[PDB]
Amino acid sequence: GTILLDLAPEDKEYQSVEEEMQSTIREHRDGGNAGGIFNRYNVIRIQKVVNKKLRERFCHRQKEVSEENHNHHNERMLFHGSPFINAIIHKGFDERHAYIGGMFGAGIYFAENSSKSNQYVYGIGGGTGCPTHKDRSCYICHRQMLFCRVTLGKSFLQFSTIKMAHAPPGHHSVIGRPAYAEYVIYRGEQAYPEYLITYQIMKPE
Ligand SMILES: Cc1cccc2c(=O)[nH]c(-c3ccc(CN4CCC(N(C)C)CC4)cc3)cc12
Ligand SMILES: [Zn+2]
Repeated sequence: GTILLDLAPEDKEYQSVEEEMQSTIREHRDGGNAGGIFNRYNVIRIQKVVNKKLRERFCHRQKEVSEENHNHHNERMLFHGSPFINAIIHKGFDERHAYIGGMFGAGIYFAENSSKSNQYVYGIGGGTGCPTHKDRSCYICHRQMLFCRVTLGKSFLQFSTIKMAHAPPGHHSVIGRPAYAEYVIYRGEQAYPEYLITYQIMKPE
């Protein structure tokens, strides 16, 4: 069982999570075709995810990664947008659902920028938009994304669009660069869905 703990907007933990969410919005070449047209979000609530078994898989895998990377797990807080968010908070990240069409191959993707993860809340290319109004730029429906603990360990920095089924020897993750940085992991137990964020994209005035 998963427990969702509501963080209060007065909490420094909440202020930190939203600040990171708001401050990392940037412009995309698709002119917001996938995620929608916005300059800001409207944060409805932020919740801490608590699952005893998913923390066991994650903490077990950190120990393994640090032994292979000189007592350093190189953990980063990264965004994740998925049409599978409900299955992640209950059963965890699963590499059997890796993004086949990814630039850096069949792995699990994470963004530094909330704007990039927002383009995947409804699927690849914004899917067919929100389930109610079939709108990729819907300002009514409450969207969701995760702010995750990601054990990167030894990252392999990639620049070319080279499809990899697994990380290169000695490495635990792949960082791809050219408009923004993409973080790829090949093991589901290398991310923990720390925060579940419920928000809306805002129609500019
Ligand atoms: C590219 C990228 C960069 C940075 C951040 C992100 C991010 O937040 N999410 C994703 C993302 C998430 C979920 C899905 C949907 N899956 C794909 C696999 C699929 N197959 C096996 C049938 C089933 C639906 C596709 C992409 C990509 C991404
Ligand atoms: Zn809608």
